[PDB]
Amino acid sequence: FDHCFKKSSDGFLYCEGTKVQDIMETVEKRPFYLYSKPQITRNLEAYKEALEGVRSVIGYAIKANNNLKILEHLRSLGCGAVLVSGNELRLALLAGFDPTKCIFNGNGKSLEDLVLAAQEGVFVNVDSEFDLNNIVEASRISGKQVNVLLRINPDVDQVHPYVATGNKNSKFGIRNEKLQWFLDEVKAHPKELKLVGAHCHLGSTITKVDIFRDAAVLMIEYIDEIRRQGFEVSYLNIGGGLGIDYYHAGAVLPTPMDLINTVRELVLSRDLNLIIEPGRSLIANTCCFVNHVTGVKTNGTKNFIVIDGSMAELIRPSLYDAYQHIELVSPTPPEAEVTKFDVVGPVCESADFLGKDRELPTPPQGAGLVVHDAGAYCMSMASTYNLKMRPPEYWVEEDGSITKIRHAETFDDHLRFFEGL
Amino acid sequence: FDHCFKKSSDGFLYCEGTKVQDIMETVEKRPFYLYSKPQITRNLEAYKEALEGVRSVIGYAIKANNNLKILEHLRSLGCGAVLVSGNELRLALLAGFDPTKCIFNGNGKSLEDLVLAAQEGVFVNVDSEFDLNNIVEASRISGKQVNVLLRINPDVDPQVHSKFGIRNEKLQWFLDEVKAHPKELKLVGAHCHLGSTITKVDIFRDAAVLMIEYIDEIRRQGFEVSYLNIGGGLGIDYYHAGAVLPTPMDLINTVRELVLSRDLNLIIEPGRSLIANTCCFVNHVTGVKTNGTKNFIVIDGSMAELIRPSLYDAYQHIELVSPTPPEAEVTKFDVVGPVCESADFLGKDRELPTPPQGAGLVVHDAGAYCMSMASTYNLKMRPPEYWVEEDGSITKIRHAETFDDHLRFFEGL
Ligand SMILES: Cc1ncc(COP(=O)(O)O)c(C[NH2+]CCCC[C@H](N)C(=O)O)c1O
Repeated sequence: FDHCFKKSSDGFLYCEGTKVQDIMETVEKRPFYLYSKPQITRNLEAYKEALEGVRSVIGYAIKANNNLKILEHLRSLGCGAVLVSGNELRLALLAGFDPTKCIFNGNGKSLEDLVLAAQEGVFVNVDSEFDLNNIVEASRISGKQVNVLLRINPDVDQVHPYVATGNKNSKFGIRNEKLQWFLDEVKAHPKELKLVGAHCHLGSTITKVDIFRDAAVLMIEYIDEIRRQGFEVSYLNIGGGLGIDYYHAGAVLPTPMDLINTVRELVLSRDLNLIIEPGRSLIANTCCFVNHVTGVKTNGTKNFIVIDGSMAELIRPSLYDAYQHIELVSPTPPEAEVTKFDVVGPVCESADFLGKDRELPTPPQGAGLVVHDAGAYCMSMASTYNLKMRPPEYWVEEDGSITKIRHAETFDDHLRFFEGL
Repeated sequence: FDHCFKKSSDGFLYCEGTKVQDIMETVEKRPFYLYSKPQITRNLEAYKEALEGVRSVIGYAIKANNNLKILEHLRSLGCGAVLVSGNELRLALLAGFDPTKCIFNGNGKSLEDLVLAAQEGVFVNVDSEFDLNNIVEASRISGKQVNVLLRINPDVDPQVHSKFGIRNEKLQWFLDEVKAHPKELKLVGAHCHLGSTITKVDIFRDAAVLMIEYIDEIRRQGFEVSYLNIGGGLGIDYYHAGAVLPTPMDLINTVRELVLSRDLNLIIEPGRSLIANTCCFVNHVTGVKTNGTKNFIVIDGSMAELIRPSLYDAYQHIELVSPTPPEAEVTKFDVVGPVCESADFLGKDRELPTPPQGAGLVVHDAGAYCMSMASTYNLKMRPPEYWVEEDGSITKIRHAETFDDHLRFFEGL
């Protein structure tokens, strides 16, 4: 297993060379998210090495994790920013992203947000007829021409239905039979639009690189037709959606190299800039959600590890029936009875669980427990549900040092919303 | 059909005689949750009326909605508070709630939260052996006796695996463990939780009948038991199909005479039934698109402000706020937000007229487990909250979250 979070022979969990027990003891006894900064570097360098010889933008999907320190680090390594909202663009500019490496996607881009997009000069995809009319009005208000990409549905349908974005009947991209309508409209707005490319995103947790190859071939047919109607196209955006190993049992998964190798010769043969939009595959595997065990109990013949963390800070398992690996931070006295636990949070409800049916040694009270691979769509999807206030974030750097990269939310951060009313 | 949000003859949606269209013009052009403060009042008065002549606590789940102004209004009317965390307890005390009308539930009550619970004189429902030991240690740290209730398990489990019952083997152990800790624990009653949505009043009656036999035996064994906490909500008509639903009167009519015969104080938990149908999530239509077989109304609101339909497969009624132009196509729509995954939907297969851009659209019955679960996914910052008063006036009960709120987490880091 290649992974930044490793259980020594001793039975201690480490993040790089630092013992998680040790960090747990130097921080507030409430849940926290812990990152390896080095694993962030390693994840980008795999894509950068994969894209050698291809003119390319690596678009970090900011939706996956919006920690300002993490954006600042990805941006220093030459990363681009993919953006689904105006606040995401705003954060991308404070992080110091180059606007000509930013791409603004979405199926409901507001006029106020398209105006910011236009004045800053970012790429803007085109998802619908109403989107186009909005991007046109945005250009008028901003007085800047807008580099657009047609987001096109390739009609390519094997992934959780809540993260399937390329399929027939998703809310994403234009109709295929209506491509000509978009090309005619763009040519009718030479002041306001400059068509520079085609965009697709197929979904998330994809583990089958064939679907990227089959997609890229359909996208090159459309770029070839667009080029022949006299449009100057520089860019193909195949998006993100590359999966990672959530199961921690040595599974061999498609690398960034495997993914680029499927479209390398087709892209090079058309002298296209490739835009990739990885979120999960850049950030997910760099991070544990660190909990304390509260107690252990039994309803009839299921068994329960009750932890301080919950669906408030980490909703992915409940929301998608997703597996994230669970294991203890410190070694157990070996007279404990290894049996099958459901791992649940302090909220009394059936959706408040972080994993089901997990063979583990019975933990003592106050024992560290982690959920692995919680760098993506975990903190970013977090609520204050049951007033479990959002956790702090720490990372481990090259030198073995521990730095807080996000203040913990307090109960006072809830009262701020009612001051003076 | 009967509701605080009604379409009139003029084809406009009203909230206690105020047009939602005129409210939308007063507030910022972004999604917002809108409540009828009077429907909150009616819903509570219905329980209060059903509980008259019965010693009782109407226990409101702060879990379902933790707006301070709404907590203070429910407290002003004699409402109790059901708590699942330290912070919810801190907030019940701020909102002026009576600690003799607070109960603290949960499978993971931290030691530190129980200390606060013990200092403040709130009831504690006991979940497990590790919960009891936690409670005793909370007593020794606080220096305060903790009033506790023991679990009773009814017949509800659809799964199928001393003088009580085959499903209540451990209760005697719990009584003896409580008797062994007199300075630290005082048993004051018995709790149990039924299905999330009670449809049949008979399931309440039967749970009550069972727990009264247990409390009789608990009283025979030398304990001073005063309280019966039967947690369970009545159903909400989420389809506005005008269905058959039992009223609070019908429910409490089933236990009234047995509870009076024993002089028990009945703690009911109607949190959902109290706030759910008082509230609309109000949106602006961004635009209408189509992909193959499906049509979409795209709104400004999202799974970031309202995850319930995505997370629980949940139907909530949707309709436009104002009349449509005559030419507008009536046709099936999914209603979706702008967040970049297919989980971001508020409703599916909804026969609506085709809204113009900027048109008001509501998701109904967004009172419970909606704002309380809001996130900042896609940095969609959390919406402000408004209510209509008795007089028809519009008052803000929560400030909108701003981007600088996200930025404050990184200050000096
Ligand atoms: C247009 C667009 N580009 C890139 C991405 C990033 O995808 P990934 O992180 O590389 O997989 C997206 C993302 N979209 C939706 C996926 C939701 C995931 C869900 N919260 C989960 O399973 O946790 C995109 O839309």
